[PDB]
Amino acid sequence: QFEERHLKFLQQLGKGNFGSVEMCRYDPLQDNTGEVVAVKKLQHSTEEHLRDFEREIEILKSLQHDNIVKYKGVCYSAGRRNLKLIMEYLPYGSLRDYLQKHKERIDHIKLLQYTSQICKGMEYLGTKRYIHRDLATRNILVENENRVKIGDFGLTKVLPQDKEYYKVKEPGESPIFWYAPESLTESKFSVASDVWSFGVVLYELFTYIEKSKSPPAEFMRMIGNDKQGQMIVFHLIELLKNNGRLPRPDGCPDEIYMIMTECWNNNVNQRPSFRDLALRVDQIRDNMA
Ligand SMILES: CCS(=O)(=O)N1CC(CC#N)(n2cc(-c3ncnc4[nH]ccc34)cn2)C1
Repeated sequence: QFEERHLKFLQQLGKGNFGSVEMCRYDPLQDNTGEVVAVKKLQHSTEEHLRDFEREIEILKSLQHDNIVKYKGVCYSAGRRNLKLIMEYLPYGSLRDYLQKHKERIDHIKLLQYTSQICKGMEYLGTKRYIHRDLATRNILVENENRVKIGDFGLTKVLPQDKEYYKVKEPGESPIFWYAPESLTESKFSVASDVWSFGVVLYELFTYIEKSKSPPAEFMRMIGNDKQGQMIVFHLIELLKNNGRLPRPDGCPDEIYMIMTECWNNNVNQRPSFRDLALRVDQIRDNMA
């Protein structure tokens, strides 16, 4: 539904290997009245990455929720080459950058509002049997000061109809410091591993994205900054197997840290549900108010 000739590039909003997102104006009348949109494209579009991208687009189109970024459409040139995903543009960028840049004005009650919205989005995913696999504040977007949305679904998988986990090992770097132990050891991803990652997101929020307090920084100190290459993963596994954990962030109340530590249960089946997480967070919010 979008013609590429009418997409006007404004700036880059994000870039990894395999993908990037741009701020563009969609201006079919060419009179500078069109709306600004976000445009995701692949960076090294192998056929495998293209099939994954088409599945990612279908997943996002199937999702309709206040805390999930809105699908708008697709754009392609020359037959169907250089597929692009069109999404609503959210003006405050990623929650990671937003929180870092406005930490002095964002209090704990606001952090818990964001936490509750992220839980509701994840519960919605879970009802569709979708496993996100990449939950992190860098993949959460800020629509306004009172509303956040899960913003990227590049790694999201649909569970088989007969199993409660999905096994996958992607070649390349993996956000291992957000991964549940069974995801590190067995490449097993589930609603429960998303819950483990959600605990890491909650940690991130209460660190306010302070430099040396990031999960990678804290875990690398705990295993020794000398560890190199593959040993990193091995040592992380051993650390988590012995119940090594990220510390309580400065100023974090004990009850919030306790939500984190319960998400970080080595026993997959004893981690809370996203509905229970939302319930506990919302009760704490109400107590604070
Ligand atoms: C895999 C690296 S990436 O470039 O594809 N990636 C997605 C990313 C993280 C998230 N979410 N990103 C999205 C935006 C963004 N900003 C403003 N409005 C928006 N609408 C839809 C996306 C969006 C900014 N960064 C950075």
